[PDB]
Amino acid sequence: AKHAVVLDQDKFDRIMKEAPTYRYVSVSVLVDRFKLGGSLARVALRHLENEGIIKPVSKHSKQAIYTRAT
Amino acid sequence: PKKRASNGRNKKGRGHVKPVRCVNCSRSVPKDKAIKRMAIRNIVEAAAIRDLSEASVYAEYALPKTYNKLHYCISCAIHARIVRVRSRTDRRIRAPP
Amino acid sequence: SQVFGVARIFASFNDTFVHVTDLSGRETIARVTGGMKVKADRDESSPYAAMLAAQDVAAKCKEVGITAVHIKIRATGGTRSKTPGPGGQAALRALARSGLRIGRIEDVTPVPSDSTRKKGGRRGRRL
Amino acid sequence: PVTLAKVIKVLGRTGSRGGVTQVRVEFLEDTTRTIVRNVKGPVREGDILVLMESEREARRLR
Amino acid sequence: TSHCRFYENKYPEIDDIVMVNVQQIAEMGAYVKLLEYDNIEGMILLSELSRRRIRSIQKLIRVGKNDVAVVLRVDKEKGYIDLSKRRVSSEDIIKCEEKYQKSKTVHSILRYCAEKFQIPLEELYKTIAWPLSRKFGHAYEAFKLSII
Amino acid sequence: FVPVELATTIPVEIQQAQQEIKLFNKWSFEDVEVKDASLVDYIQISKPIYVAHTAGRYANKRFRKAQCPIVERLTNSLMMNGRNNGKKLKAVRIVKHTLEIINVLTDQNPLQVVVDAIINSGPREDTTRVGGGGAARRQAVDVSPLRRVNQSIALLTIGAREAAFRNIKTIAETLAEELINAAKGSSTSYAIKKKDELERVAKSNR
RNA sequence: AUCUCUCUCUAUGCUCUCUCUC
Ligand SMILES: [Mg+2]
Ligand SMILES: [Mg+2]
Ligand SMILES: [Mg+2]
Ligand SMILES: [Zn+2]
Repeated sequence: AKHAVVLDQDKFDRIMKEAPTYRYVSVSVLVDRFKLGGSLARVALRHLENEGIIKPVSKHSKQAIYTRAT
Repeated sequence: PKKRASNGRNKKGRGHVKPVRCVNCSRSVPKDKAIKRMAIRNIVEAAAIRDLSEASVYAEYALPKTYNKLHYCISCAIHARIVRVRSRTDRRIRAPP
Repeated sequence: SQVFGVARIFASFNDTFVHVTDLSGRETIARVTGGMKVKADRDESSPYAAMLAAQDVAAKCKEVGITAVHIKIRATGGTRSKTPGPGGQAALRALARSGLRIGRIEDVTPVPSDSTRKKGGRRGRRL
Repeated sequence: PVTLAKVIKVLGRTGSRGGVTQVRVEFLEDTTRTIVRNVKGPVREGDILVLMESEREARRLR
Repeated sequence: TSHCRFYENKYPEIDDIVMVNVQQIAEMGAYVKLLEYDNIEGMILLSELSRRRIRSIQKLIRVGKNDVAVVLRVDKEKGYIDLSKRRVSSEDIIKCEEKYQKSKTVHSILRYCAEKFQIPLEELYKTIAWPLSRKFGHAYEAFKLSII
Repeated sequence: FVPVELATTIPVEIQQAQQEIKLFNKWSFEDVEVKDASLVDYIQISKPIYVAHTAGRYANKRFRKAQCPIVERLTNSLMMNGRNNGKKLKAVRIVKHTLEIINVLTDQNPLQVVVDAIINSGPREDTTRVGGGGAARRQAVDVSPLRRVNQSIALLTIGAREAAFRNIKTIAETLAEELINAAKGSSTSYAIKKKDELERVAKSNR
């Protein structure tokens, strides 16, 4: 990945609007669909999960299993 | 020593007879050393008859058979082929088995 | 009731022919040479290739008019082999199971009344 | 094109390397045919065997 | 990422002459990259690699090197190439080589521009190489004509 | 459903009809749809194992290998290549994750999807180095069911392995994706492609 | 009367020798 380890405002907005429609949400997924690549993606995911937005399925760390609200 | 009392094969009260060319090696071999297995085989396979019976014009016509006298000469009578090698003890048996 | 053809299988030790002729034999329907179907020269005497060729011939012929077939078989001879090689039986099977009716199979191998000196040269071919 | 035939009896095991089984295949669509087939791997009696090959058959493996 | 096929359409045709750079040997033959058509993976099944029995595999074919080839089986749905080396006729070989060279030259032309300005590669391919090909046959011929 | 009163603390899920119906760690071991005719006792299903981790004897008879749960077999296959020889717990975890991914993406019971993938990857026609003098001659041999299944499983695992070798994608997700591809939709997965290539090769030979 | 049917290169090599007592 060509850097892309920034919690940029535009990037955040994109994430907000692209995490729905798609059923599966993960760090790997984010990396694939070109936004954040690596460590700060996890942080972003965490801060999307305060109340609602994306619902958890995983009860496990390292691999994240998350589905948007239907 | 002589391996056989028949030395070669069959040439007794005869001598210096007529040659045959072989099946696979096609070589000049006397019509005694020749080795003649003689193949009787129906034109199709043993499992490829029922199907033929099912799909034909002439119902219950039976089979034609090929009658091919082989001249499989001593040399190329053996690869994984017939006649093998017999024990110097049990070589005096002229029976078809 | 049925339209009769003549198959004339030339499945010599190397290459197959399923040269389907008339009844006098002067006019050919379809031939499709056995070694044409597979462009691997190892697979020319192979039964599979022969089978494929037979199937092709059936497609040409059964779906045009001719329903019944007399089958002549010859795998060369005279000086060559005088014996049915690999590919004739397979071809026959294919003909049977494609759907064509059989009008008496027969073998017309050229068998001499002693012929010319064949190839090899006394000591013969050496494997 | 798709075909499938049940196995019933094994005609031994043949191959230079070995392992490859010679089987007698019976078709569950019309039981009139019992063909000699080449099968790679562990195979018993009464098993459904899918066949991409329709009609081609071989016995010995050399 | 840099990609896109050498010719006009996405997928190769039956009996198309190609040149194959050898990647790695497995079981069927080799998962080669066709240098006359994109970089789509295909294989030469062990029967049609050479005319005669040559015993050695890493002297007549060689990993990393290019081989004069022809496409046998193509499936216009996802991506499979059943390939041959043997079915290429005497002569013919020279022609194939020439074609390969031409293709290489074409490829060389289309990258400098990209480097100078990024922008989508597919678009570039569309606006430089394809219409000419459609008009005639090959892009190198068109280039030659232009030069003349 | 029906809370059982104990002095020890037991979770609600356990109390609920998981005592009544014994299917998986909260997944359907029912449905039961094999697309090909029969194929049972070669792809196991039926026996509703809770977690794909059973220590038994599945090499000590000819066909007894079949009575392994398919998920368990998958886990075992995943357990491969140096860094991961042994450590079946990890494999189990990965399988669970894969299942979760499947559930998330294109819904359905994941087990059925897995089964479909197993069916649609594996080859009908295969090649053996028969020889013809030791040279490059390979007669087309049709494959036995159990063996075919095993091969398919192996190739699935191989695909995942290939994907994971230096990538952001954690093994499980990738595996799930490839499984889905194999089942039906795109058929751009590695394993399926390989199988198809093999089949093609077999077809061009005899 | 039941066979079934397989396959090719591969050159050479110099360092001894052994009995008893009836
Ligand atoms: Mg006298
Ligand atoms: Mg000559
Ligand atoms: Mg000469
Ligand atoms: Zn002879």
